[PDB]
Amino acid sequence: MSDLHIPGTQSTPAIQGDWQAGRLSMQGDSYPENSYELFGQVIDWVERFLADGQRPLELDLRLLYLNTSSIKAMMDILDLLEEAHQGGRPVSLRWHYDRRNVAELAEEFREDCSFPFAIQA
Repeated sequence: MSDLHIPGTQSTPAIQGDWQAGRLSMQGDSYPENSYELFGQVIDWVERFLADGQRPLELDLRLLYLNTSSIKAMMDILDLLEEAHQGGRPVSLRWHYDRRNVAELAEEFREDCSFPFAIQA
């Protein structure tokens, strides 16, 4: 029932799981030593949201740099959305990027998802 609220730092992104709205948001860089210490709780929150109802879940991402381990973590998150989508769950995603920076990783992630995935400049 509670929200997920991880304050951002230099090396880890600010993360907001809004439970009432069904929004999961992430902002900043991710290069922690231990990505699953950071992301495990985010993965559980998504599972709990998905187990609970039929309510839509949307991701709104403003991520910049992602280390190897955080890529694997994000894909584990995408996999849960994919599997929920396959079962008829409304899931959507928006990947925001500044174009003075082309968004090749996001396209690689988009290629692995059947649900709506927008890459926005």
